[PDB]
Amino acid sequence: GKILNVEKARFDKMLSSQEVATLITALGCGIGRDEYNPDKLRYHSIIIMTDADVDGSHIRTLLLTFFYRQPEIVERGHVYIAQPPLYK
DNA sequence: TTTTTTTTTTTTTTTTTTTTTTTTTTTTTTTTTTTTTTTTTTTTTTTTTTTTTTTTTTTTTTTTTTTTTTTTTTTTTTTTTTTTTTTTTTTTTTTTTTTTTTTTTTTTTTTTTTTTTT
Repeated sequence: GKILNVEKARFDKMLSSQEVATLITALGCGIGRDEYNPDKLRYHSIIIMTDADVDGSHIRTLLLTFFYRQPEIVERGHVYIAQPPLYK
């Protein structure tokens, strides 16, 4: 479903199942600067393939907020956005 | 109209037990370090004809010390019994299949109130 709004959520609230799972899969160590090592990223293409509807757009915005606030991954160009169709 | 007996929940705070936060020891897990296998080519090793002077086997005979030999008495071998380990029937438990009965959670968004810290 929806993920935490890290802009509104405290840094201590980041310890949640969805964010912990994403941080483990990316393997950035899950901390902002204490041991943040973007060179050990496990995938150089991170693709945000959410649903093709409005709530998919909201979840995409939340994920983009997470990636930008928690930034070198976005700057290096490893983040992508998929565009699945809504109608057939 | 005054006065007398009894009953319990509270002033309770302390003893016992329970619950909840802790951190020593044997079992996992990622790292470096040492055993394996396939190519190039490379001087180098190694397979196969010819000649040759060698040095060990086969005519013949000799002996002596290992091969004959018999016998006493040991002592390894075999017998019975019992314990320890291995291995396989037996039993128990758990998991999956497909229709049924039940439930339980995490986040956005705004606005207002409690509820702690400074």
